[PDB]
Amino acid sequence: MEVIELNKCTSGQSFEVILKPPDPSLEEIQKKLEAAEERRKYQEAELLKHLAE
Amino acid sequence: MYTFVVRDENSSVYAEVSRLLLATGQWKRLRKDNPRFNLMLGERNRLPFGRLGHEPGLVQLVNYYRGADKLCRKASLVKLIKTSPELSESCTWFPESYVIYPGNVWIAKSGILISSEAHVIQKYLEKPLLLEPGHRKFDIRSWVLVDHLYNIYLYREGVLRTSSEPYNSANFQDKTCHLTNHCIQKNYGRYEEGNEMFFEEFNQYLMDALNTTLENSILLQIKHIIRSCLMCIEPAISTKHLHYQSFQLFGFDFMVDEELKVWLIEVNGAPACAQKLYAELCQGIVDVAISSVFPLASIFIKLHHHHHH
Amino acid sequence: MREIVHIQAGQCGNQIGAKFWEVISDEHGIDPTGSYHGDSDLQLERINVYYNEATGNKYVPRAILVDLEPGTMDSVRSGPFGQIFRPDNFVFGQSGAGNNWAKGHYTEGAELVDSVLDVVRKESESCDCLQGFQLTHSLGGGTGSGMGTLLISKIREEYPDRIMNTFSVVPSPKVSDTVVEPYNATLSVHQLVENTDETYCIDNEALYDICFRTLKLTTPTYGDLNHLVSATMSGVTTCLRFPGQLNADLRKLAVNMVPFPRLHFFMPGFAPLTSQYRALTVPELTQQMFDAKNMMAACDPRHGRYLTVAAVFRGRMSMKEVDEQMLNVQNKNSSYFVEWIPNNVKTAVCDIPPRGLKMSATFIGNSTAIQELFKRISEQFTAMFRRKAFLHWYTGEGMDEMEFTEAESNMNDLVSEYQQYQDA
Amino acid sequence: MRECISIHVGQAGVQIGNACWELYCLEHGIQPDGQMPSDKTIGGGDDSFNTFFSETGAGKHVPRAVFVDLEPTVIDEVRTGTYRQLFHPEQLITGKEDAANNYARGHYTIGKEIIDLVLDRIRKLADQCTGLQGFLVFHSFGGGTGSGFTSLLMERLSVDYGKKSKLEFSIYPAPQVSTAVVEPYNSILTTHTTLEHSDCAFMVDNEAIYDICRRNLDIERPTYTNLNRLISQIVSSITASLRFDGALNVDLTEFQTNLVPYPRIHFPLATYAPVISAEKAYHEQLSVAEITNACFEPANQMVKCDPRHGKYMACCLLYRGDVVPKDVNAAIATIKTKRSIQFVDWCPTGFKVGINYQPPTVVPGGDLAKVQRAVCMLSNTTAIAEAWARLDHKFDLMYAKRAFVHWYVGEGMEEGEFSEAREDMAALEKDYEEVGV
Ligand SMILES: Nc1nc2c(ncn2[C@@H]2O[C@H](COP(=O)(O)OP(=O)(O)OP(=O)(O)O)[C@@H](O)[C@H]2O)c(=O)[nH]1
Ligand SMILES: Nc1ncnc2c1ncn2[C@@H]1O[C@H](COP(=O)(O)OP(=O)(O)CP(=O)(O)O)[C@@H](O)[C@H]1O
Ligand SMILES: Nc1nc2c(ncn2[C@@H]2O[C@H](COP(=O)(O)OP(=O)(O)O)[C@@H](O)[C@H]2O)c(=O)[nH]1
Ligand SMILES: CCOc1ccc(-c2cn(C)nc2-c2cc(OC)c(OC)c(OC)c2)cc1
Ligand SMILES: [Ca+2]
Ligand SMILES: [Ca+2]
Ligand SMILES: [Mg+2]
Ligand SMILES: [Mg+2]
Repeated sequence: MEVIELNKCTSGQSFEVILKPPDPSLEEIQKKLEAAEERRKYQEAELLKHLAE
Repeated sequence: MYTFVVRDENSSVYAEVSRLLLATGQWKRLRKDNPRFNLMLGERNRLPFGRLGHEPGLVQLVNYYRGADKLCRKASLVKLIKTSPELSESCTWFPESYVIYPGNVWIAKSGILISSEAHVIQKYLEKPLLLEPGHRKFDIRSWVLVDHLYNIYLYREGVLRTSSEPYNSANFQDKTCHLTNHCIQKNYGRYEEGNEMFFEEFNQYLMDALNTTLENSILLQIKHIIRSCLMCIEPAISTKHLHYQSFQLFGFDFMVDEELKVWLIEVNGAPACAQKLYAELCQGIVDVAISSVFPLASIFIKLHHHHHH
Repeated sequence: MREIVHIQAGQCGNQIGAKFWEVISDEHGIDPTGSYHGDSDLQLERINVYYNEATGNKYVPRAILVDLEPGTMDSVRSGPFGQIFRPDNFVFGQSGAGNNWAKGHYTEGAELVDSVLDVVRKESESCDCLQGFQLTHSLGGGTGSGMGTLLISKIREEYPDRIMNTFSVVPSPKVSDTVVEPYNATLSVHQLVENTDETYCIDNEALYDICFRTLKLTTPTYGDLNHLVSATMSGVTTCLRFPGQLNADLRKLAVNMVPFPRLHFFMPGFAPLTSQYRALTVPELTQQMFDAKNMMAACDPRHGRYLTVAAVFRGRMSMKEVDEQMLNVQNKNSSYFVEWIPNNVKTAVCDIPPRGLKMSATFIGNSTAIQELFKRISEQFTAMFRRKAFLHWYTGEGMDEMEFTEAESNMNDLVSEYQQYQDA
Repeated sequence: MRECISIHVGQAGVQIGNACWELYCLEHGIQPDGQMPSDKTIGGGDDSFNTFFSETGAGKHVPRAVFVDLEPTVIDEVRTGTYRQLFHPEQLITGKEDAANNYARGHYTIGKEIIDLVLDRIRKLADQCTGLQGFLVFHSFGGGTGSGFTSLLMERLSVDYGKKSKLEFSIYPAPQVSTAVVEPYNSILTTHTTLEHSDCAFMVDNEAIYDICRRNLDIERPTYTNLNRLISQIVSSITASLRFDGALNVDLTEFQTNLVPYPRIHFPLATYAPVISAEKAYHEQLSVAEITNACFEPANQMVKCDPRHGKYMACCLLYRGDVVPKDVNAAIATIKTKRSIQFVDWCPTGFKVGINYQPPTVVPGGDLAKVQRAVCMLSNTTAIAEAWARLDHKFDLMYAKRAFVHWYVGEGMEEGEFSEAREDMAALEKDYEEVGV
């Protein structure tokens, strides 16, 4: 069991111990935020058409 | 009034435990996909251990130990024996087995090949014990119930799955004398019923013929191997301090050689009981494994041995 | 989202509505003239849900009173808590609705509906953030049934993204004004399926049986039926009206209770049933609120399955023991809750109890058994409709037989739709 | 040093933020108004604690924090609370209308209107940074804001700030604490959309925290205050290395490197001991070996799973208090012989240790007792795949019937995003199983 890379300081210390070895764009986003607003606005239009009938 | 689910239809043991549970008044079965159970009697393949012990309010138990496949798959059982210290590579009761992937006689398995030419390759016990009158091979099946506390309970009644043909050294191809399973046979029940000899009779034969007992000559080594095997895997599988709990019924298959030495052939995680013993065993599983966790309104022998060294 | 606007339509609507305001004003320490004379800060902390604050720190209900005849709304003004309602919000016609849907929806009510919506707008405009609307009405008569469902359609047109609740007194021959009720109810149900997010089915059959059998009232008035309703109405609205931490709004309830949009017909329950000295243990409240005897919609919940449940325990009690008890009935009767919606029972606790009782429990269930109520009204409808009986009253107001055949069919689909998930 | 911005989305994030910053203040000796006597360089400095707080000429120490809820009631308690003066009001952002437990309402509808405001207020903090590292994002998996707005923000952060690290602190939903029925949808939908935009993600199952509070603090019915105060001690363990002088996990890139070799599998298990009651009259203080050994008990993990059945890719012990390297390695050797600590073949079978001598700080009058030494193990183990299996199974039950789906579609979302997002998770469960078996 080997205890390597030991580093010390006044507040603490650290080491490793080894037992054994071995994104879309601004356009694409703003697009399909607005595509969700289309279908939202289509449903509301369908309703207000149905309510007119 | 507790609740259970049955997700293994094929299990003849836990068909009977279901039947014994229902017929009481305090155990309603549910649909297999209901999450709100006290007891799962789960499937063999892909038992969803990750889903257990999460439903709030309910204490959840299951009839399998997760990771105990590492004792019942042959290929894993061989690796466990060669790799672990507690059962070392110098293990005096396991047949000398080897693994290469797909007296010098061997056997292969995971069609059964007994030869010198040619999964796991295992040393073949050339000179086994033979019952008289018969001149015939057998294997011993002992049923073992590990509960939620990891108490190892050995069922007193075992069974000798007998061969009925005389054994032969020169002839290997013929499977009716060498392989002593229940299905390969079906002289199917010439000497005893369905090729089975229960422990009272096998004790009497050893008393009369060999001037000893089953308890001393054979059962001491069975008790050693069972306890050796299960306590090795305990850290890997124990459900102590776990959000669900596990019991399991195991079936250990042994072979007694000519100089009264016991050998471990195979362990079975989903074992079928003998036709006579179902009622008494399955009752015992409800007593010890289920009712001990879920109380209502000894057939087993306990294998504990803390020798101080 | 804090403000709810309340509307009450017709005789039954205004009658149960009055009692709802009497009950909750008492729980908030608001006296008959509108002044606060309580004690706790918890009475005032969510008072803005149902009340506007006026000049001289008076609290006036956010309540609009609607009827096509002056009878009932005159009684409300004369009645005990009449002086609290804003007088501008009394909107009434004179000619009446004759227990006729057509009059309420198409002719007499059409004349008055715009003047009602002006007051609705007046109360909405001065809402910091309007969350939704609730309507008390009956489906058996003319005004509450016909005009009520018309106002619901108008309110949806103008406020299409707000929540629309109803407390809808479903009719029954045991407590019947007129033979035409099943017609009125069936025409209204079709409306409610489209234009409400939640509809609390108060069945008069149930309220009678509860008054008769389980309260020992031999000859029950409408007053005795309305006590049960105004208690239930206080119960479901507790978590909106009081704090807190686990606090609530209408939209989250509507979302979690309604798996499919047409299936939003709930089955209320209350415990214990009153008109007492021994307070109930938590296991009893749990047993009682889930009992068929305590249900306000006359359906046996064993004949279907719960899609969702919501339970509101009131009083100072062990929240450990509530959880334990709610988990008991779920784990002991799991066949009556759908497996395919996990964790479909939500419980809340509220420390303030109602007047009289030290601890109560209100129950809201979206069960598939509610189909039975619609099957009952669908049978009553067809007995008459198959002989076109009493249709002249409606066809005289311009209605067609086609409109009846539609509304029949829509409600028979609703019953099919509820039956679909009772088997799955 | 390099600066770090914490972002708290929804009720879960905000209220957990309050727990964290209250603790961070007590740890550094900063007070409710924001004055820090121990700070000598007034109005500036490049100390380790300045990675989380910024300074003003008046001597106030101000969090690098942004609170975001789509409804005001929760953030109002911050504005009127004990640490009201601590935050600049531009950091506390609110709407008028919540996402109603709906991923689509928070992401698509209400998200769209408020995203540009939030990113602007984040850029106000980024331009007080001489070299920004990245972001610590706090949210729920189950809320509409928490699930919905978070995924939109995490996308728009990768655009505007592409060279930075993004860490998640996620509250996996549990029936014991309050729950909506639709949270398994919200969780899967946001995990899918956030997966490529988060670098390391620390999940915390409320079921685990709840039971830890029941079992170890003897609290019958735990409040959020109880749950959050415990979660913040865990969070503080993890972030302390960024806030204090040290040599392990000194930047946000080092968490990724030490804990996340496979990038989709960026969900490490946090295990934390000891949790001890302040009401406990007589307490025998636990040693280095006892607390390290506790990091392999399931009962102390943030997510209930069985690390025995599954393999490790990375392990990190983060000690706090009276600890020395030789007591640690002694415990590590003991623990190797008793427990099934199976690593993957390609990774080394090791432990990156980090010690800070200042023992755990605790909130006055709180549930947790002061202790001489504590630890937080961070282990990228495949057993945490259990948490996905559970969530996906609930998802499959409701979605088989299209239950509640109309609510999401009604906010402009497409039903295809459900099956798309679930198919990613199906791939994620398969990515875990190859590595683990
Ligand atoms: N640990 C913890 N969990 C919380 C807290 N508040 C809410 N939750 C959990 O988060 C989920 C609900 O998410 P919330 O954060 O309340 O939702 P939100 O982000 O406000 O979303 P909307 O209210 O829909 O806008 C549930 O699983 C709750 O148990 C908290 O303070 N601490
Ligand atoms: N090394 C060996 N020496 C002698 N006989 C052996 C042997 N290995 C296997 N056998 C014999 O082969 C037969 C079947 O093999 P084995 O017991 O390994 O598999 P199995 O699957 O049939 C047992 P079960 O199904 O009950 O779990 C047994 O009857 C046994 O006697
Ligand atoms: N529960 C209850 N039901 C009522 C009351 N008044 C009328 N009803 C019922 O409502 C239906 C008649 O509706 P009603 O309100 O009189 O007609 P409207 O004034 O035109 O709406 C019948 O089914 C009655 O049984 C009441 O005070 N309480
Ligand atoms: C089937 C699950 O039903 C639920 C779950 C949760 C909620 C809910 C969420 N919030 C934020 N508030 C509520 C809620 C719960 C209630 O039941 C106790 C209410 O009483 C009826 C309530 O009043 C509006 C809100 C709802 C249903
Ligand atoms: Ca007229
Ligand atoms: Ca400084
Ligand atoms: Mg009348
Ligand atoms: Mg919110």
